[PDB]
Amino acid sequence: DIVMTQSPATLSVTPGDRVSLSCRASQSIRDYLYWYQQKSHESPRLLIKYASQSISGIPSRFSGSGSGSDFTLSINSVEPEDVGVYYCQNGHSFPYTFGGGTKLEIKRTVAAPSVFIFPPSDEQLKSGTASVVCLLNNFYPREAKVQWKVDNALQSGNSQESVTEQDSKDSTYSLSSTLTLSKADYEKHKVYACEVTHQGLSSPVTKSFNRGEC
Amino acid sequence: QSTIEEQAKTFLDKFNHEAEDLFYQSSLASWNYNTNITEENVQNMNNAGDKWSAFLKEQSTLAQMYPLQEIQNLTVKLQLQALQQNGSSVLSEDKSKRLNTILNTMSTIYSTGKVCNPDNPQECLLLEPGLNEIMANSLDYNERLWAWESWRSEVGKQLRPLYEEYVVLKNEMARANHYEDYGDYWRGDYEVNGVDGYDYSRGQLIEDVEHTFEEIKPLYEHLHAYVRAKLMNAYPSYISPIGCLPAHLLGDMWGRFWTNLYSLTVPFGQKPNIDVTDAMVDQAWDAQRIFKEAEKFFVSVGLPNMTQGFWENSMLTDPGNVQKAVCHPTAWDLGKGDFRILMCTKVTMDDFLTAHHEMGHIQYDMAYAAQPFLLRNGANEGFHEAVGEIMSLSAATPKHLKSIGLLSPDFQEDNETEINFLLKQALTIVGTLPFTYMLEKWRWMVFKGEIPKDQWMKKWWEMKREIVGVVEPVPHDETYCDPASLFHVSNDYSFIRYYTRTLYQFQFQEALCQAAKHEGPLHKCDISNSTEAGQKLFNMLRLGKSEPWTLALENVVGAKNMNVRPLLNYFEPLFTWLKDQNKNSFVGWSTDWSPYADQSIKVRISLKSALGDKAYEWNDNEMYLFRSSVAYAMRQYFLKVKNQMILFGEED
Amino acid sequence: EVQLEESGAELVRPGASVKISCKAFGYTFTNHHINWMKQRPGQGLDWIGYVNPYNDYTKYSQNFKGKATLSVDRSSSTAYMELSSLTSEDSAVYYCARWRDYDRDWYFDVWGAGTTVIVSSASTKGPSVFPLAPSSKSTSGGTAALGCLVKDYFPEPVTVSWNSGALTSGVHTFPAVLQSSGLYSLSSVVTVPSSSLGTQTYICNVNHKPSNTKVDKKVEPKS
Ligand SMILES: *[C@@H]1O[C@H](CO)[C@@H](O[C@@H]2O[C@H](CO)[C@@H](O)[C@H](O)[C@H]2NC(C)=O)[C@H](O)[C@H]1NC(C)=O
Ligand SMILES: *[C@@H]1O[C@H](CO)[C@@H](O[C@@H]2O[C@H](CO)[C@@H](O)[C@H](O)[C@H]2NC(C)=O)[C@H](O)[C@H]1NC(C)=O
Ligand SMILES: *[C@@H]1O[C@H](CO)[C@@H](O[C@@H]2O[C@H](CO)[C@@H](O)[C@H](O)[C@H]2NC(C)=O)[C@H](O)[C@H]1NC(C)=O
Ligand SMILES: *[C@@H]1O[C@H](CO)[C@@H](O[C@@H]2O[C@H](CO)[C@@H](O)[C@H](O)[C@H]2NC(C)=O)[C@H](O)[C@H]1NC(C)=O
Ligand SMILES: *[C@@H]1O[C@H](CO)[C@@H](O[C@@H]2O[C@H](CO)[C@@H](O)[C@H](O)[C@H]2NC(C)=O)[C@H](O)[C@H]1NC(C)=O
Ligand SMILES: *[C@@H]1O[C@H](CO)[C@@H](O)[C@H](O)[C@H]1NC(C)=O
Ligand SMILES: [Zn+2]
Repeated sequence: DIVMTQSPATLSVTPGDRVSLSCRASQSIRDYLYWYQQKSHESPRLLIKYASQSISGIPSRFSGSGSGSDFTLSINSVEPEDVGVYYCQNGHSFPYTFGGGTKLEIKRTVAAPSVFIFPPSDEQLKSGTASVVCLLNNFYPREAKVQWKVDNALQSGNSQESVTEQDSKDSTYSLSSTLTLSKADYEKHKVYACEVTHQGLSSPVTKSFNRGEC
Repeated sequence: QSTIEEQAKTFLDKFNHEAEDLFYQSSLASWNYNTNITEENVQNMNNAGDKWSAFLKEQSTLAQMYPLQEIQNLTVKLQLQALQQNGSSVLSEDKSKRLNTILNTMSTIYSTGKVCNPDNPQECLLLEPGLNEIMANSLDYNERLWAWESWRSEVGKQLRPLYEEYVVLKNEMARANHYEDYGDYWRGDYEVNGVDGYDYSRGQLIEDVEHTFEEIKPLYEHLHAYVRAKLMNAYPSYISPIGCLPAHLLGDMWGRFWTNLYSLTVPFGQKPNIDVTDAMVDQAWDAQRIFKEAEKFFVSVGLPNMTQGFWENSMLTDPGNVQKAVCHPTAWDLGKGDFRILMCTKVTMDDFLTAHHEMGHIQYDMAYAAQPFLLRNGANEGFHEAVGEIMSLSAATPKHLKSIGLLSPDFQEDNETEINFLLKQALTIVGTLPFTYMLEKWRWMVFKGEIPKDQWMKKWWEMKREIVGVVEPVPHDETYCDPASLFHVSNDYSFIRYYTRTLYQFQFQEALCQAAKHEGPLHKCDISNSTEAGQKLFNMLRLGKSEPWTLALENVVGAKNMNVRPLLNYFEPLFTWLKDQNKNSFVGWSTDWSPYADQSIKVRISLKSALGDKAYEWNDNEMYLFRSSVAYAMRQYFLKVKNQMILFGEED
Repeated sequence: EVQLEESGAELVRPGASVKISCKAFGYTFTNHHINWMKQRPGQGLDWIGYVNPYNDYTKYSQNFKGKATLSVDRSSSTAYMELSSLTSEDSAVYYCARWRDYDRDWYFDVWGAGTTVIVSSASTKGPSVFPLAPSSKSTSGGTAALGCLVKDYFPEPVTVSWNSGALTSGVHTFPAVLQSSGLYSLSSVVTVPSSSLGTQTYICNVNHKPSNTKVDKKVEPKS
């Protein structure tokens, strides 16, 4: 029914900063939204009672504002442990459609990933399948691109990626992309390459090997 | 849906569960008191009653979290208005305890105040025995004028000061509930808000009452003139044939009902009225057959049987022994399908009729048992006692009596018996409508300040000479409170519910006799053996307060307001007969004649001509000195001319 | 104190029915509605409905009418959510949460921990392991990366350590991926100075706890 949208989608603000997170309404929701802080692998908690009233047990700096159709969650001089997906609930209509989500990252400087390509192990090629892993180590902007190329042909639709949670020490990300082939199809090409694009790289980095060269 | 609505709905669901099992305990404890008067049973219902009265005040403050502007369901909104109303909880702490002391003082002065004989001051009469039986039975002019005046004066003075204080307070309770005054608080029972063309304002009731009263005024003037002609033969040289009637000659203490003037004003006294009190003895009718004849009266129109626990749990017959009970005929709505009737039934004609009257309330309560708890009532304050009086109206007809077993079948009624019946009805029905209209019109103008506090008793007797046509026999200044000497005024009761009950009663009767295909006049009608008339009644009975009362009227009579043309069709054989009896007499009254007027002496004082300057002001203390100078002049004349010693005072 | 208790990370064959139980603690019980929400992993939350413990009244959103039923036992303070006709789509974390009051304040207070409901057949399966060798493609300057690929297993909780838990530097296990086949797969990689390609021990210890699989695999440069 009511479509609850969040004005940002992802923030990566440094600590000690006063920020503002906005959930825009759909129709007329009269001060009946609630803000929820959900950390990783947990259940969400409460942040704002109706529009600005706070739940006891929360620390300071958590304040909401606005009414009618425009609301703003305000955090002042944020904590390093104030990460999570910050939702906004609905009042009026029964089907309380939970807002989108606004992740909170940190760090200021972006460090280009260390890239590394790993050919399939000889044990796997016995089994009859070839996984080709490409690793991107430590990196702020997660908006990285991994282009596989096989004999210089861009490979589409046989890879899978996953990414780690923002690191609690250095606030970086790490990414692993796996290219999966049959033994038969693997043995039909020579150069396997992994080309990584990222903001900390002036031009993309390619790590590559040549099937069958010790 | 909005959370608000859901919340409200739920709150009401958990409310009606915990209200029905708790109201059942407060009502069953009061039932066990009234059938079984023990002082063990007094606080048996008082700790259970205060468990109910405290439960409402907890759940009233919980209902304030749901405002009304966003509720779209009307059934939910109607239960919230009955529960969110603050009442006397909006006053201060010391004012809410001051108001309850005034109300307990006025109700104690009324019930325990007595009046002593002047020549034997050791015999003093209370109102309810002794003083009511003087005004209802005596034919002596001097004994009726004594009671009246005396009681009047005393209770008057008392209720006076207290009444003023009470009026002053009750207005603060109503203005803090966002009403104009206390009169606007009382008219809120008839208010309907936003049901798309069935609306009804609180100020529209004053217009609808004054519009329907001006059509009763031709019928009331012919009844007032016929009673005045028949009263001049019982009190000669006391009633002017063109003036008003004296207030103490009207059958009871206030003149509310004229029903005790039937023995003086009966049109054909040689013909007895239809009475079946002896055939019920000759057929050996106990106090179970007439309730079985009343129950089969309702199954003939399509209403259901009794609830099969009504016969076991009832008080249909007096114990007689030391086991004591109160005998006021009440219907009971204890809850969860428990309906009980409490009356010590004799074998008489009227207890056969009161059995039809009280079972009308039970058939009303058995209809809206499927409603929610706060909507188990009449559609307004007039509907409840109007359904109960069209059951006794049809059951007392000779067409119904001759087919029930009584009133032997070769019995043709006379057209002089029907006039004897219609006048006994009009002395109670029509005779109370100018009294009911004038009393609420006086109270509505006092509460909103249209009558100042120094003109309360001036405007009371100005409105009685003009509207009611009744003159006082002794002039009453602003030390009296003659309206507060009535029970409903000094005990804080709304009195407009007796005007509208009279108009709905004949609107219901005319709408049911057309459904039962009645041919003759309206006053000989029966609704029995007519299922299609009980269908038109049950469609209003099952509503309760779930629909507005303007919509409940259209389910019976096909209209939206109250109408007075069904009342005049009932008394149409009497109205044509009264216009023949008042061919030579004078119809109407003049508001100038007075019973003390031909023995009065007019005094005219011109202060600024005998003195000019150095002229004093004429306040109430100078009127005291004038009354003591006249009382001095009467004392000297009776001593020096007639040799009597008569102690005239300034109060004479 | 006031807590809500959840039950079971249930793996169900698709097409069947499930029974999710939410046990209460602390507060009374029949004095706080119990709601249920669905959260797809990597997606936002949405609403199922609620069951009132008093009066056993239920309400649903339009996407779940005829999909799930809600029941409650007053004598044991447990609330039930039971879905039926389970497709592959109803595979999410299901939260049970209450709001305080009963009609007053309609905002959530305390939550469960979510019962992970997975819809897949083929029973349980053990992992297949390969070593991802360190290579010059992966080498850059001072460091080079090597790892272990552990794939095709159903029973979600699986662990891979490096050298019996020795190396904590650069060791990063990536979130498991769920294939179309219905089985999970993941790969854990660690960087180590390029002077140390084969020099020291780098053996990944794979342990599968629902089964009893324990295998150590050594990773060495491309021959
Ligand atoms: C009227 O009320 C009294 C109590 O006020 C009842 O007396 C009780 O009778 C029962 C037996 O029926 C005894 O077990 C109780 O101990 C009595 N109570 C007292 C205080 O004496 C009496 O029975 C009632 N009468 C009727 C007809 O119900
Ligand atoms: C106003 O609310 C009442 C509930 O208090 C609604 O009554 C329900 O109606 C549905 C369908 O007619 C029934 O299944 C329920 O059993 C009813 N509730 C109860 C408590 O009896 C009513 O319908 C609502 N009014 C409108 C116009 O929707
Ligand atoms: C009835 O009277 C009460 C006062 O006792 C009104 O009160 C509100 O009370 C709450 C406290 O719970 C306050 O927060 C509000 O500010 C009060 N409002 C006002 C206008 O005083 C209550 O509104 C009254 N209800 C009605 C129907 O008149
Ligand atoms: C209602 O109708 C029934 C049936 O038409 C009447 O019952 C009849 O009454 C007459 C005399 O009173 C008897 O001779 C018949 O034997 C009765 N018939 C039956 C089937 O009982 C009844 O009297 C009518 N009641 C009224 C008030 O008119
Ligand atoms: C009752 O009905 C009878 C019969 O119709 C009425 O008696 C007649 O009244 C007219 C009217 O003046 C006279 O001219 C006739 O001479 C009367 N008939 C007899 C036999 O005397 C009688 O007036 C009616 N009574 C009432 C009160 O309506
Ligand atoms: C009412 O009760 C009587 C028995 O006392 C029964 O004969 C009759 O059928 C009942 N009425 C209806 C409408 O069933
Ligand atoms: Zn009554």
